[PDB]
Amino acid sequence: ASIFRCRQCGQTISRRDWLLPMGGDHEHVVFNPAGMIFRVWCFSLAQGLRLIGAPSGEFSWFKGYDWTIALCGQCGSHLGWHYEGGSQPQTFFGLIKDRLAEGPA
Ligand SMILES: O=C1CC[C@H](N2C(=O)c3ccccc3C2=O)C(=O)N1
Ligand SMILES: [Zn+2]
Repeated sequence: ASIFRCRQCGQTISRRDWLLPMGGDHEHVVFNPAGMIFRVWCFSLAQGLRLIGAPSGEFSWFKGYDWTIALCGQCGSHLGWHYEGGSQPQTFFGLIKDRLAEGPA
């Protein structure tokens, strides 16, 4: 139980070791404007994604941060968001926990 892969395809995405307490917890439960609930795990680092477009501050769940959609770079599944433009840290990834699979390295 050390690496996180895309649930839909198996692409390598992140690692347990890279979880990031933001505001004291790596886990944040949030809703978007369409009411969808997301159980977001914050990671300092991730790979295997494709970050789409340019950042936006609109509706940001994390104060001082702008976001880009993060798709699985292999299959296109929406795995979460990349956050930037903030402070301590400047950047991080917020990934949707139930869209990843955890397993051995
Ligand atoms: O921090 C974030 C990331 C993006 C997220 N978001 C969405 O999930 C979404 C769906 C549809 C229209 C607009 C949005 C939006 O801003 C959101 O609500 N906040
Ligand atoms: Zn995938």
